[PDB]
Amino acid sequence: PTLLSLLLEALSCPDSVVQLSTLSCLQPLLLEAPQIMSLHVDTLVTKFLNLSSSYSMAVRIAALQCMHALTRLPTSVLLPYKSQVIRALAKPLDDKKRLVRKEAVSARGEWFLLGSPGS
Amino acid sequence: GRLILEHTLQGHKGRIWGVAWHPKGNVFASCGEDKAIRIWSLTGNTWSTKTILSDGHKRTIREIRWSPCGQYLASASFDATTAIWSKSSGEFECNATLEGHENEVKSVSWSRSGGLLATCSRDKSVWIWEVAGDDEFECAAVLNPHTQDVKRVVWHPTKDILASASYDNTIKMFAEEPIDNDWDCTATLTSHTSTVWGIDFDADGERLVSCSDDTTIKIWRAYHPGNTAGVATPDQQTVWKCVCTVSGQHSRAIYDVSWCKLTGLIATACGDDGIRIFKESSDSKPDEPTFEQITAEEGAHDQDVNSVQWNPVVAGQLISCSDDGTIKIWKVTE
Amino acid sequence: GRPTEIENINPNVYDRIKERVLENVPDPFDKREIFDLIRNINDPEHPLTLEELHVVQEDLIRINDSQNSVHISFTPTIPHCSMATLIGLSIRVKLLRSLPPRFKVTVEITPGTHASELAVNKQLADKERVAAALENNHLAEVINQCIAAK
Ligand SMILES: [K+]
Repeated sequence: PTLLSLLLEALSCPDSVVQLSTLSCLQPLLLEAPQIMSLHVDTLVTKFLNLSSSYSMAVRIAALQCMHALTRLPTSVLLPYKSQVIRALAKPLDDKKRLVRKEAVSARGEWFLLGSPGS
Repeated sequence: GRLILEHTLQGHKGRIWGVAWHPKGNVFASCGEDKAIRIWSLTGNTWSTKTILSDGHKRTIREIRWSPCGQYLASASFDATTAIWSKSSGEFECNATLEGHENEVKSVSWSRSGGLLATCSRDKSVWIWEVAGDDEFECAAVLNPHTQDVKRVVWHPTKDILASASYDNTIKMFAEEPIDNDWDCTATLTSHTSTVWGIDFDADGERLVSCSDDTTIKIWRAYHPGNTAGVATPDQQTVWKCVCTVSGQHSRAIYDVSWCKLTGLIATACGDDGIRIFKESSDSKPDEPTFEQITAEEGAHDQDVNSVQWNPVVAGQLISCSDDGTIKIWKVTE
Repeated sequence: GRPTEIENINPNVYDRIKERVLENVPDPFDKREIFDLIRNINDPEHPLTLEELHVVQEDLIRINDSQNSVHISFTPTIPHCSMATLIGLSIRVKLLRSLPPRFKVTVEITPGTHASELAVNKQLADKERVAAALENNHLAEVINQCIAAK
């Protein structure tokens, strides 16, 4: 299969090293190839949210940074997820570590601006 | 006493502002931030949404209120309109729309007779409408006595008296003179130090609860001329007096209060996420009544409790909604 | 309301302190973290942050993580600032989006720094009027300009 399918399937791998590994590849793809990444929004949103509640602090951070990077995709395809993401990202706002809470604030704040009067 | 949680419902998306029991007590409706009204029917032991009303309002729906007949439902929303929904075809559709308010409409209420409808808005005004039919609505009076945002309008249970709570820390009564044929303000109730959020009459209608932003609830008694106590009204109209003030029971603003017409119990929806039940003392005097908190659920919701409403058919059954997006039905046992 | 009697201690509190008796270490919310949330909010009219205008200050922030309470005191640039409510509203929206919903936020004008502080404080404390204000598209757009991070 394609490397993209292997990167997506790596998000379900129980090993934290594999999760940090694939997340470091997915974030630049979300920022530089948003039109292609938009096909897999449903599995991207789902798996990123699951990884934001992992035992590893580094995984939770990387997962939320991808949630922030997701906002670079076309807004018209993110809006059907905007409500559940803002509800889901409320939990990492109360995470036990400052470093991950900071990323949760940053990611959730950009999801508030999707349906924004400003362009 | 004990407060028992029976059901938790999460139909809406976002904060949920208002809930109201149908006069049959087997159905309720709810409105919220999602700009939609959900009608909930009870089948067996589970509550479920039978119909979803959307596109009726462009902005948030603050309150919904059932007709005394129970046929049709009215909703006050922030889009400066008050929509009328009707199930004439076996399904609910919006037949009429009441416009006129300058700003967001905060509250609706139906009179005992069912032919009078009252609304209030952020434009400091209180409107009264006349219902000659489902195809006809006529504005009866436009009142601007309140100096600030008017929070709630509630009708008298036995008579056609209107009560309004406002951001100006006051409550106002409205009665129409028979010779004058025009609506007018009866009296002004000034004991709260902050925004008066909710008001509800007792069973007979000679008393009144009011909850406010000052973290207190107050009991108001109606004094007609010739009272034994000696209170005199310079005008012919009746005067209300603060005969009881409960303080220190709530940590934050109290957004709603409901006085049951079956049990006489009082429930409060507070900003500290807590529902508290008050009952009048057995030996409480009619000029200085004493109310005691019999039970409470400090963790009733995860966020602010927005509304509480007793069930007119089922005695001791309470419903509530919150900013956490949940509707919870409770059962209190004295 | 009334303070707990000095002779009594709440059981849920006592157990919760004993629960805390038993990396993985949790990081409490502190004044610095809240200050970092509001210090870079832009002034609606000037190319400066609320920190640079001393509108928000770290020692004007009070917070208790355990008691789920945050208090914000902001000082308007002038005693008759016609933007005091807008500025205070921008602080609420940022904190409303950035803080867990368990936190009850109070945003008030620093005492004696504005002529209409009581009236302004009452508006910002009214969650219904705050909610209705955010449904104003022009108002929410101006707030988003102040809340934007760049
Ligand atoms: K976008």
